[PDB]
Amino acid sequence: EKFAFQAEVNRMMKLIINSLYKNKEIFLRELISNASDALDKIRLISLTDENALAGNEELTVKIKCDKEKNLLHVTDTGVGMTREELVKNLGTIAGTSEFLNKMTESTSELIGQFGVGFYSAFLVADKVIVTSKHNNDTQHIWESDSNEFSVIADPRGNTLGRGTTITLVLKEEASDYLELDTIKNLVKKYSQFINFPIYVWSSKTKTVWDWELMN
Repeated sequence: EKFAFQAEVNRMMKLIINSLYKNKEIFLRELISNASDALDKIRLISLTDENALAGNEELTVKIKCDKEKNLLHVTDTGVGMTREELVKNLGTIAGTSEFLNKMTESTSELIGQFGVGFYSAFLVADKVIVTSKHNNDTQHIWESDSNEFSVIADPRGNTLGRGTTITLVLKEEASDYLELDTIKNLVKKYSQFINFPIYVWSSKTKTVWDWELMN
């Protein structure tokens, strides 16, 4: 169940971390971008497969703060990941050498172009948890504090239907990203041109809670 990161992923985590410590908010842009690609992937698959969306029929991103547990959740109903793709897509790296040299020698935009911005989550988080349900597997949980990771079968079963939740246990100094209005604010900036509905779990007025559409 325990796994080691590949060597180049450890360097990438260090490069990403020590060049973007001044622009930490970019992690939420990269999580929204990753959510959108996964929605695109399942939508393409649904073009040729009648039952692609049966595990869950919406195509959304849902964002939820838990200030009392110190947690931020980003959930998409895209393609999701099998247990094997959790191990490989998150712990390894399939021209990577060229591109860790391109970053050592703005770095903000070209981590977007290689699709490795997932790792920016460690700028604001002490632990990262990925819960994922793919059509060809059971729900699994991937968990890491960057020093190792483990993949386990989710004992709660298939609660996602299909897709992925990223959970971040944020560092103490990142508690500003628990505040409901900063989250809504950053979600606007980084979702203006995403082609899927993106919601924040918010408050309105008696205080009531519901999904508030963002894009």
